[PDB]
Amino acid sequence: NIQGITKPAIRRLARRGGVKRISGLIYEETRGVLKVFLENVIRDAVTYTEHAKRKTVTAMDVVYALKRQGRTLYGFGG
Amino acid sequence: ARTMQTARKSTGGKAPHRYRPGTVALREIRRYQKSTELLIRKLPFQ
Repeated sequence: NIQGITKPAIRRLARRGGVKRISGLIYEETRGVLKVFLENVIRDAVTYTEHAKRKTVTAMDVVYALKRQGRTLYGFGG
Repeated sequence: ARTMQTARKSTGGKAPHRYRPGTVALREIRRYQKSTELLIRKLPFQ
């Protein structure tokens, strides 16, 4: 699962950021940061679904969790 | 000719392509900074 983002995907994300040379331990460290980031966002997203009494997390719940996490996102709702 | 020179013999006349490391990397930087397509795969992310 977590190893589904590896080798060129971690390389492509670096190129868009402007990185030239990538050390070997970046890939594992990148997964850990992405893991913690996803854990935080999904937690607040799931919390809204728990209050709304739903078994399906809507696009709003993702947006609203990002808004509370200081990661405002345009495009997937009002 | 010089065959007769017995002393002070006159010696004048006779005897694939590879690119350098870092170039493709920078070119990738230019390629993805211009586009906005998603970089992580969709199904492994899901």
